[PDB]
Amino acid sequence: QLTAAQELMIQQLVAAQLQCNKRSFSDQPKVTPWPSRDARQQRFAHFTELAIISVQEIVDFAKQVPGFLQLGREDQIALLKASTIEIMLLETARRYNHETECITFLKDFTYSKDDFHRAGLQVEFINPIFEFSRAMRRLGLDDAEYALLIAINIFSADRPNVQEPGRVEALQQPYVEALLSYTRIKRPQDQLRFPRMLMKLVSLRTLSSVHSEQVFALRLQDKKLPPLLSEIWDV
Ligand SMILES: CC(C)N1C(=O)C(NC2CCN(c3ncc(CC(=O)O)cc3Cl)CC2)=C(c2ccccc2)S1(=O)=O
Ligand SMILES: CC(C)N1C(=O)C(NC2CCN(c3ncc(CC(=O)O)cc3Cl)CC2)=C(c2ccccc2)S1(=O)=O
Ligand SMILES: CC(C)N1C(=O)C(NC2CCN(c3ncc(CC(=O)O)cc3Cl)CC2)=C(c2ccccc2)S1(=O)=O
Repeated sequence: QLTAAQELMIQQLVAAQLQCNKRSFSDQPKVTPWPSRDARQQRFAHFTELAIISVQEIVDFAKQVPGFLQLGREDQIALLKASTIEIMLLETARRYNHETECITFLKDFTYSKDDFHRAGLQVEFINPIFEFSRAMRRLGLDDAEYALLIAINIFSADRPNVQEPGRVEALQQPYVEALLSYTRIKRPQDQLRFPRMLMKLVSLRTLSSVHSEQVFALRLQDKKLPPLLSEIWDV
């Protein structure tokens, strides 16, 4: 029941995500290794360097999402600035292993709740990250669903400083429609899976606020973010 346009959109997004992720994995040897003052700073550096790799992946993917380059440069910046943390959280949830209760980045960097704390994050942010990851795991999302949810997230008309919210909302719609059609085909008996997925976008907005509080807390400790992350996250 997918239309040709929908099938093409989905296959292209999944392929784009795969290709962008292959370029991130090539960057793995760069990151400061995971291990004392030196050790504490090394753990923090490791996490922020993984984040830089993630930001570069997100930018690379966004460029390949149909419609994104039709937006003005200022709106591209506004949307990605707000979306970045939320996409990172989706990608974090995607990498969660329930058996070990650990998250795996770049194939072989695996971290528990306590490792997140040792990297310099607050329990007020870590606990909701892991709750969100558990909730996402329950949905059993496939590559198509993750790709579509990310596209939907990017085209959020209500982000601060968006100049053309009407255009953004119009570009979002086909991805919402595609996800509706896809989920109705994949699980024709589970009608509540689709709304539960969209409710995760609601959770992401809350997590963005919790993340902003985390960023503020680092400022008081003056743990300084690298320039890319500072530009996107610091006030
Ligand atoms: C490399 C990836 C991203 N590329 C593509 O994925 C793909 N799309 C598919 C088009 C139809 N397509 C199909 N999809 C689902 C089904 C569903 C079932 O099995 O019934 C059956 C088929 Cl044939 C195969 C390839 C491409 C393409 C589209 C149009 C013209 C030329 C290439 S591309 O190279 O840009
Ligand atoms: C503010 C500084 C301290 N913060 C951070 O430094 C950071 N680092 C992580 C960013 C996401 N992350 C990723 N790494 C690699 C990839 C690429 C792949 O694994 O293929 C994908 C992801 Cl999501 C791990 C490190 C954060 C974070 C952690 C969990 C969820 C969301 C954000 S934070 O914002 O608290
Ligand atoms: C606030 C200012 C300093 N900030 C920034 O300047 C900027 N850089 C932009 C440069 C790369 N990127 C793009 N540029 C051009 C194009 C257009 C084409 O390629 O033809 C398409 C894209 Cl995605 C978007 C973000 C940011 C950014 C970086 C990564 C992720 C999200 C936001 S920020 O908000 O910290």
